[PDB]
Amino acid sequence: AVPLLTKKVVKKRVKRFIRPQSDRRITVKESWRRPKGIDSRVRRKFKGCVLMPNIGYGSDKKTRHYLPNGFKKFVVHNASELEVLMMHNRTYCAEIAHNVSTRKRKEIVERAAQLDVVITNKLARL
Amino acid sequence: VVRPIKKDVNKRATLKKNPLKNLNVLLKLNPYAKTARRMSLLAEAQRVKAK
Amino acid sequence: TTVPGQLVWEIVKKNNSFLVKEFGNGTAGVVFSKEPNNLYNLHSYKHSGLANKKTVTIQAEGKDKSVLLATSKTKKQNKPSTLLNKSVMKKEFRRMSKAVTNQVADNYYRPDLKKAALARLSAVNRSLKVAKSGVKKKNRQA
Amino acid sequence: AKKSPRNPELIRGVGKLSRSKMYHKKGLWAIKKKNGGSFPVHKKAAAVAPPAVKPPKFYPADDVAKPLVNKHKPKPTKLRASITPGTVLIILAGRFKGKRVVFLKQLKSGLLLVSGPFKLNGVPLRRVNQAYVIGTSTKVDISGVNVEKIDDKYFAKQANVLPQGKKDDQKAVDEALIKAVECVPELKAYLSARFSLKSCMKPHELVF
Amino acid sequence: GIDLKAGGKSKKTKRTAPKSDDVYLKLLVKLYRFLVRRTGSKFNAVILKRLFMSKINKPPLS
Amino acid sequence: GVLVPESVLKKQKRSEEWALVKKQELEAAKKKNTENRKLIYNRAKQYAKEYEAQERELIQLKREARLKGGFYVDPEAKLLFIIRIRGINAMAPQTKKILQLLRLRQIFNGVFLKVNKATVNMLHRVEPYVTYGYPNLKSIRELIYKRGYGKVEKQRIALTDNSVIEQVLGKHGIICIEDLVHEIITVGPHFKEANNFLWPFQLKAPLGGLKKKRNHYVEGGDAGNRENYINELIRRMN
RNA sequence: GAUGAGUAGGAGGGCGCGGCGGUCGCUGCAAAACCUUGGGCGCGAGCCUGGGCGGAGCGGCCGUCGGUGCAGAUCUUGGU
RNA sequence: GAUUGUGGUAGGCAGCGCGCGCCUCCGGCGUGCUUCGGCAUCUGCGCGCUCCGGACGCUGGCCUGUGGGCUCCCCAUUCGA
RNA sequence: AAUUGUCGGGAGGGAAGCGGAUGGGGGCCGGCGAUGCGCCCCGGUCGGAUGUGGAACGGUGACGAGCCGGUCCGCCGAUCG
Ligand SMILES: [K+]
Ligand SMILES: [K+]
Ligand SMILES: [K+]
Ligand SMILES: [K+]
Ligand SMILES: [K+]
Ligand SMILES: [K+]
Ligand SMILES: [Mg+2]
Ligand SMILES: [Mg+2]
Ligand SMILES: [Mg+2]
Ligand SMILES: [Mg+2]
Repeated sequence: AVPLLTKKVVKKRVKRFIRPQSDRRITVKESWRRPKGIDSRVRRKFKGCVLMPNIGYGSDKKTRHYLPNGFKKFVVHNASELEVLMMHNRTYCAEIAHNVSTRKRKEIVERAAQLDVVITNKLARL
Repeated sequence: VVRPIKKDVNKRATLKKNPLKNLNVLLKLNPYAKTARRMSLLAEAQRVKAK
Repeated sequence: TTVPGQLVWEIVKKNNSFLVKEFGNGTAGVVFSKEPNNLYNLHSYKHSGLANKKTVTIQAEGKDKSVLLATSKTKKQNKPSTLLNKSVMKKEFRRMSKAVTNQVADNYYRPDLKKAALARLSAVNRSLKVAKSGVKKKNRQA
Repeated sequence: AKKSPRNPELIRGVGKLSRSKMYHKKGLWAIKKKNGGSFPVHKKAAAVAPPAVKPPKFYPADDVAKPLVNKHKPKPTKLRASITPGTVLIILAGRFKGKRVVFLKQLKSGLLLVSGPFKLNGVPLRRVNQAYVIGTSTKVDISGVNVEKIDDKYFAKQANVLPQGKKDDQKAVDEALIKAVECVPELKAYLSARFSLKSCMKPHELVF
Repeated sequence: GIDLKAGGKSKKTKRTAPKSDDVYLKLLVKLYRFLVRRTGSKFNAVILKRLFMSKINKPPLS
Repeated sequence: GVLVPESVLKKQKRSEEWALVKKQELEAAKKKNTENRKLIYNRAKQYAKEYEAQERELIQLKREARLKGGFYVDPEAKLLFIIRIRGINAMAPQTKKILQLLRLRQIFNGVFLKVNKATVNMLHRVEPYVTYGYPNLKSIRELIYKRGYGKVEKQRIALTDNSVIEQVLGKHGIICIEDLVHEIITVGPHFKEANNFLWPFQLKAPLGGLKKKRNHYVEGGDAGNRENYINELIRRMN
């Protein structure tokens, strides 16, 4: 399948937005939280400190959510759900759900090969 | 009673080109600039030849 | 659609058993439709197989390159068992394309989806051909 | 048919003459008088009906985007004024970097055709990009050198062993070139020696 | 910086669609959106604007 | 073959009528465009001749005044160009209000201003925050050509065509860029409308920098009336 | 076309947890949970997935509900 | 010299050449207005060109390799903290 | 999970950790990165009218007439795809 996307994928930032002091205290997880402290230097945006996410980092709408291969992801749990992409094989790729058994994975892979649908994880459980 | 349907309203914005650099844009905005330039060049050439 | 299709769309566009949604309701949301009479499997009023009196169905029949072309009968909306006028074509792709055009656009049935019907027929034919002889090329060259 | 341009260009896109003088020169008055005070009306050219293209074998599910028309057409590559037939060039890159070679002519593609001569410095008939060359002030007569039959196609790959025909052609071309070179004293040694930068040699100060 | 109030953006809020989930009202709104767009009638514009309003802003008439 | 339904026939007929009326409108527009091109050509020629004549007349008047042994007082400038040179931080109320009324909301924004007792007295209050002088014909022409943006329906549209100017100022006879330049430089009867039509000019930082913006131009700073020397600053700012 | 600072505070759109009414599915050809310098998506809350372990269940979607989201409280219990 | 090509159904807009007349072809020949230089005064059609409604073209290297990529991991360095 | 032992990699002139940019080393990735398409010749299979009959059926109209139409099956020609 030849992807329909033509514009190059541009990422404004590829680093994660790690929570401040999650490196310091084990009990503080990495998942982003906006500081609310009155004196927080991160909240005040002191230079040389942890950066806060904002809408300015937003990805271009034309290339948003596109995988590096040039397609968009769609999770399929069985071969029946695979036929939904029959008319969208140039824009959408299928990823088999993590809980599908190998037996059903083989059938899904065969059907997709018949339908010219890209599978991102076709080698799983083989 | 509906007015005629319109299909050419969503035209892309024309890129702005400085008339001071490229000639065609200047002529489009001011056709007399062609004559002004021609007369200026001819006068300068005549003065240089006379000198 | 025993009631006007616009009302049916207004009702079912929010929810129906054929609606497939994934990745939440943010920018990541992906929507598709499962009903067999949706040519592009798209959740839109244009392609909806539930909110249109005139619909086109194109799917692969069980055996022998047989493609099922069916159109909902306009005067039999209240009779599901006899709602579809089924035609099974076993001839070449050219004849199938001619028949699909004749039954979709030339009679003014649903001219707005002639291209969708032709593309769906081509996809089904290619899928049947590959299913018979298997995969012989990757179709990756642009 | 007019054998000379009616309106010479003072600069790019501006004519030397105005609309009134152009009207006088073009003879629109004469045409009107001959036709009876009215310009002759010419019917629009009839378009050619499109060929009956056979029906497609496949129908794409997506409408591919047709690119918008680009009205700009590339122009021929310019040749620097410092480079003229017979000029000695210094190669700044490639396996022949530093070699001094004679410039013969510019090809259609814009590349420069040069020769060592091959005997003097081992450089055969070759194409060198103008961007990787320095044009010096040394000029050698090349009027007796015939390279008419050599063009961009002469170097085209047919896809290890050099045909003898190319060797013979290079010898024939280089005979006259060496004959011309021998006229200038010390030119043989100059062409047989490579260019190099020594201590306290500044490229931006050398005149070449 | 630019000396503007709220960056030049509007601070007034008005209804742009009905808050109701009545499908028939939605169909009427579509009808009158089309009428307003393709006719430019002041009456149609008033009808469309009033179709958005709340219950207390559509009082009954005896 | 298949009979064409009446609905399709009606749609096709109405589409044909719409196409015909559009073609007629296009033909009329083309003809009027040709006439307008001729008119604007002649008007630009006349304006250039007028500018040259005014310059020659001024020189001759000065020479005649010297010959007679007296003095000739030049006509006072009727037009000014005002550039904001201070930022928007820590603004006094009156200064801020006056700067909004002049349409100078950003540092290095430029606007034309007709000379008037009311306008001059308004500008006197904000003198420390701006610098202004008497623009040249070259300055006005270059500003309008390179950074001239028109205001149509409160939107900023680049003056890439004479139609943009016409749509707003055709009622007053201004239908071309040269007409707008003439109206601005001469401060014609419709100067107000044309000037308001011009979006405030967004000038870049000065190419050679500034001397000192905290001092008046008279003391060696940048603020205040720098009279004919505003033109070189405009060169560096455009 | 214009525009983008934000404590106290207000609001909108979304993410996540556990039930109920429906609907579509997965699972001993291996579910949940947990582990992993495997990979990817989203500005982000989070999400999808490879591999391992585990050995019996679980999830998506539309509505609706709640004892529904922790770094602090000389916070509680347990553990170190 | 430097940064950059956003868009993808338009041959539009503006300016201008060749043919529709001739001669002896770096040019000349007709009617009007001129400051005596010149002038959008005649300036229409067909075919074309351009600084003209947002980048196109050619060549090479490489494709299972000690290759290419990386948001992953451990480190070093400059700046910040 | 805190915390601890062992093995392997790495760093360490009076903290460590951290933000941004590259680089060294490692780890991982083949939708990591294509080999198709068009026009001809040969051979092999499958079907071939606007003709004539049958089966069921549809668009429009008024779930009537009339008009128009596709699918499948059997035949005479056609000798193409
Ligand atoms: K932590
Ligand atoms: K913010
Ligand atoms: K469920
Ligand atoms: K994982
Ligand atoms: K729920
Ligand atoms: K460039
Ligand atoms: Mg600005
Ligand atoms: Mg001060
Ligand atoms: Mg509970
Ligand atoms: Mg541990």
